[PDB]
Amino acid sequence: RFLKVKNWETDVVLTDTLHLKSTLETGCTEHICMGSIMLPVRTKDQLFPLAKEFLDQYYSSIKRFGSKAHMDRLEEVNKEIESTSTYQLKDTELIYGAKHAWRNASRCVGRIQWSKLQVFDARDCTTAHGMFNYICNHVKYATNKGNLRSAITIFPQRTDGKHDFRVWNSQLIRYAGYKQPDGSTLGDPANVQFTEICIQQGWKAPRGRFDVLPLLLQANGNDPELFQIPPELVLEVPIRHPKFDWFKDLGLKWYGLPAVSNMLLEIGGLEFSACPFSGWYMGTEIGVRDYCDNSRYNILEEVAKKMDLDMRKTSSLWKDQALVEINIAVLYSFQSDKVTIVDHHSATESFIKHMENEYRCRGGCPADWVWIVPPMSGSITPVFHQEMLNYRLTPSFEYQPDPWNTHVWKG
Amino acid sequence: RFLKVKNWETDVVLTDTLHLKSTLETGCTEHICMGSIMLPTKDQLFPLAKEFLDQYYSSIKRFGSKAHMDRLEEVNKEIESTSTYQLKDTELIYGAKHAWRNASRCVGRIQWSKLQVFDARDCTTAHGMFNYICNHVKYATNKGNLRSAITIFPQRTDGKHDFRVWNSQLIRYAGYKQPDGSTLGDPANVQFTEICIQQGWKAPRGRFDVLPLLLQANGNDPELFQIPPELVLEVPIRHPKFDWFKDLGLKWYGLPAVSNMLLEIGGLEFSACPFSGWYMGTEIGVRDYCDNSRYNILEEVAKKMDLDMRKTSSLWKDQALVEINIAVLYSFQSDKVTIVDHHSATESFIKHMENEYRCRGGCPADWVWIVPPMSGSITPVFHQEMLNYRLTPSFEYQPDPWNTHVW
Ligand code: HEM
Ligand code: HEM
Ligand SMILES: Nc1cccc(C[C@@H]2CNC[C@@H]2Oc2cccc(Oc3ccccc3)c2)n1
Ligand SMILES: Nc1cccc(C[C@@H]2CNC[C@@H]2Oc2cccc(Oc3ccccc3)c2)n1
Ligand SMILES: C[C@H](O)[C@H](O)[C@H]1CNc2nc(N)[nH]c(=O)c2N1
Ligand SMILES: C[C@H](O)[C@H](O)[C@H]1CNc2nc(N)[nH]c(=O)c2N1
Ligand SMILES: [Zn+2]
Repeated sequence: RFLKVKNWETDVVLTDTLHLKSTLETGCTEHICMGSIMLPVRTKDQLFPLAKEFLDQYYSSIKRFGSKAHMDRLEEVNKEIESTSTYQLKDTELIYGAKHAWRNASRCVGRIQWSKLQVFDARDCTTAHGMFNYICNHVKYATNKGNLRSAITIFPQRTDGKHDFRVWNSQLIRYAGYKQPDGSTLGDPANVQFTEICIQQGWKAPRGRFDVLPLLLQANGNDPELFQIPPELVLEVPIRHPKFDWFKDLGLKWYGLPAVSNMLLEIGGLEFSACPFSGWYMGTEIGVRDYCDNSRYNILEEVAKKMDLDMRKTSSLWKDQALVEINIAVLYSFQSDKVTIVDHHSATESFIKHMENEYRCRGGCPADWVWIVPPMSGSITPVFHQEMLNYRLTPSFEYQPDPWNTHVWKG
Repeated sequence: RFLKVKNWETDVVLTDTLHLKSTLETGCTEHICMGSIMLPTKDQLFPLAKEFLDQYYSSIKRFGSKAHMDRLEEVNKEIESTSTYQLKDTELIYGAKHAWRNASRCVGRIQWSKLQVFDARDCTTAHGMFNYICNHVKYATNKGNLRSAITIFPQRTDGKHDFRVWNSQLIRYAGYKQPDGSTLGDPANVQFTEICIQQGWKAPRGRFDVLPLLLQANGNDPELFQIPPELVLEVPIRHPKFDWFKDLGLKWYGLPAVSNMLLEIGGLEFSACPFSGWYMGTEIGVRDYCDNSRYNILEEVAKKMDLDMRKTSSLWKDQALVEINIAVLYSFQSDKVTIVDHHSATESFIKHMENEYRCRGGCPADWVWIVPPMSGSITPVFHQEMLNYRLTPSFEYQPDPWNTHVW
C-alpha cells in the first residue's frame, strides 16, 4: 500500500511505504482519533521474534543481510535466549539501536540530527554511585562549555523487573518547586512532587526560585540514593533582552542542557529503563512552555506590566505581545553566551528538509503534528502546513510509570 | 468503551460515552493516525432516517410515543413509495443545529443552539438562490451586529439535479496571475476567478475585488450575480499605535460564510447550504494575511516596523504577526463589526466542552483545527485532550462542482 501526504503551502506530495513496517498500536481506530491524547518481564516466546526483526534491520542497514555473519548472529542470539532467557547486544547493535530510537521518535522536531548521537555504554554499571559518575561524565561531555553535543547513556537492561535501573528525575537538570502553606508555589510548580520526595530522602533544600535538584538514582532495583551534580558542571544562562533593560531584573535564568531521563529505550525486545539522553533547546521550550504556561513559571503578567501594555482586555493581545518579547530574550541570552539553541523557524524548516529526505531514502517519517508544531506562531512555520502520518516503529523511546508509584521499598 | 480526556493545565478529567454513537469512519487505524490529513439506494436510507428520528424524538422527550412511531411509519411509507422523503420544518431546524453541534473542527460551537435557519427548499432557479442569499447576507450582517444563519436549498434527488453555490464562501476577494509572475489579490481564488471570467464576469483586476456569486440551480449551468455593495460590510484595516498601517491598503469583509459544504440530515443530502457566523481574529490576521500562499504580507509589515530581518532568531516574523492581529481586532471593534479574539473564543470552547460532557456525554473535537494558528499554548485548548469522531447530522466536504458538472 501507498499513503500520500500533502503540503498545503507548497503542493509537494510525498508517498509513505515505511508505515507497512509498523506493528505497535496508535490508540486510534476506524471510529475514533486519539491523536491529541498525551498517553494513549517478557516471555522467551515473544522475545526471539523481536530480536530477529531488529537483527534483520541491523544487518540490512550494513548491507550484510543474509550473510554468514548475519546468520551466525541470529543463531547465537537464539541460543542465548533459550539458555539464559535474554540476550546481550553487541556495542555496534546498541549504537545503531539508540540512534534508530531517536530517528523513530515521532514527537521530535530535532531529528535531522539523529545520526550524530554520542552513545555512552554504561551496561557494566552496578551501583547508584556508579550511575552518578556516568551521568556527570555525560553532562560534562554534552555541555562542552556551551557547544552542545547530543548524547545518550545506557544503563543495564531490565532482567526480571525487580532489579530495574532508574533515574527518578524526569530530566537530569531541573529546578525545585516548593508548595507554600498559603497555597503559592516557589520555583517550578511542575517539580513539586519530586522535590518533596528529595526532601524526604534527606536533601537540604535551599528554598529558592531556581535550585538545581539533586539526582535520585536507583541501581539494580535497590532504594534510590541522592547526589548533587557538581555546580561547575551545570551551565546556566541569565536571561536579558536586547532592547528592554529592565528584563534582567525579573531575575530569570535557565539551564543550557535539556536531558530527558524518565523514558524507556526498547531495542530488539530488550528494555533499557534508564537511558538519559540530551540534545540542545529549541527556544520556545523555555520561553513559551517553561516560562509562560499557567502551571509553570507563569511570568506573562509581570512582563506585560513592565511593558506597560493594555491589560484590561484580552483583545489588545497583551499576552501575545509579552510572549514574543520573552522568547526574543531567551534566544538573545543563549546566543550572547555562546550556548547552543535553535529558534522555532530554523528548527521547523530543518525538520521539513529532514522529513522530505526520509521519505526519499527510507520510504517515510512518522511524525506527530500535535507535538511537532511549535507552541507559538504555529502557522508561520512550515510544519503547520505539512500533513504527517503518525505510526510506531522500533527501536523506540517509550513512556514508563514514575518509579515512586511502583518501587518496592527495601527500607 | 468509556474514554477519558484530561486537561493538563487544570487536571480536570471528563469521561466520553458519546463516541459510541459514532457511525462514520475517521481515516485512522490501529496502526496509523491520520489526525493531521486535511481530507481523509432505497435500502441505505431507512436506517439513516430511523437513527435521526430516534434522536429527534428523544430530544423532545417523546421517544417511543405514538407521534414517534407514527412519524417513523410515515417516513417508511414515503421512502418505500418515492425513494426519498421530506423533513418537517421542526426536523430540518433540529438537523441543521445539530450538524453545527457535531462539527469537530469548529471552536465557536458554544453558539450552536442560536442559529437562524432559512428554509429555501421551495427554490427553483438561480435568480431565486440569489434572492435567498442576499436576504441571508443582510440578515446575518445586521449592520455589524452579526447573527449566525444557514440557508438550505432543496436536497439531492437523483444527483443530476444538484443545487450548488460554486463559490467557496459567499464573500471573497478575486485572485489574478500577472505577466509579472506575481499574484494580485487573493491567490486562493485564482482558479475560481478564471471560471467567473470564462462565464462572463468583467473583472476590475484589483487587490480586493468582491467576487460575484456563481449559482447553480437544479443541475443547470451556473449564473453570475453581483451582491449589492451596500450588503457587503467591509472593514478598512488600521492600527491603534502605527499611523502607517492604514497605507498598506488592507481591508477585509465582516461576514464569514461557508458555501461549499454538504449538509447531511437523516440520510438526506443538502449540497447547497451556505452558513455564516462571525470571525475569530486569527482567521483574517494570521491565515488570510500571513500564509505564504495567501496575501503574504509579513515582509512588508516588518519593513515598515523597521525590524531586523537578517536572522530568523530576532523573531521579526513573530513580532509583525502580533501587530497585524492587533490591527484586525482593533479595526473590527472600532467599526462595531462583531469579532472574537482567540483567547475569548478558546475560553468559551472549554466551557462549551464542559457543558457537552455534562449534558450529552461528550463533544467531538479536532485538536489540530481547534488550537489557534498563533500563540497555541497560551490558549486553554492547547492543554485540553480532545477525542475526534464523526456524528450525524453533519457538514461534509464535497468535490468542487467545476470538476463534476456536465455543461
Ligand atoms: C539535538 C537537538 C534536539 C532538539 C532541538 C529537539 C527538539 C525536541 C522538542 C522541541 C521536543 C518536544 C519537547 C516537549 O515539548 O516536551 C522533543 C521531543 C523529543 N525528542 Fe528531541 N530534540 C533534540 C534531540 C533529541 C535527542 C538527542 C533525542 C534522543 C536520543 C531526542 C528524542 C526525543 C523524544 C523521545 C521526544 C519525545 C519526548 C516526550 O514524549 O516527552 N531528541 N525534541
Ligand atoms: C458564530 C461564530 C463562529 C465562530 C467564531 C466560528 C469559528 C470557526 C473557526 C475559527 C473555524 C476554523 C476555520 C478555518 O480555519 O478555516 C471554524 C470551522 C468550522 N465551523 Fe465554525 N464558527 C462559527 C459559526 C459557525 C456556524 C454558524 C456553523 C454552521 C452552522 C459553523 C460550522 C463550522 C464548520 C463545519 C467548520 C469546519 C470548516 C472546514 O472544515 O473547512 N461554524 N469555525
Ligand atoms: N530540545 C530537546 C532535546 C532533547 C529532549 C527534549 C525534550 C524536552 C526537554 N525537556 C522536557 C521535554 O520533554 C518532556 C517535558 C515534560 C514532561 C515530559 O515527560 C512526559 C510527557 C508527557 C506526559 C508525561 C510525561 C517530557 N528537548
Ligand atoms: N468564523 C467562522 C465562522 C464560520 C465559518 C468559518 C470557516 C472559515 C470562513 N472562511 C474561511 C474558513 O473556511 C475555510 C476556508 C478555506 C479553506 C477551508 O478548508 C479547505 C481546505 C482545502 C480544501 C477544501 C477546504 C475552510 N469561520
Ligand atoms: C493535550 C495535548 O495533546 C497536550 O497539551 C500537548 C499538545 N502538544 C504538545 N507539544 C509539545 N511539543 N509538547 C507538549 O507538552 C505538548 N502538549
Ligand atoms: C496539514 C494541516 O492539517 C493543515 O495545515 C491544517 C492544520 N490546522 C488547521 N486549523 C484550522 N483551524 N484551519 C486550517 O486550515 C488548518 N490547517
Ligand atoms: Zn488518529
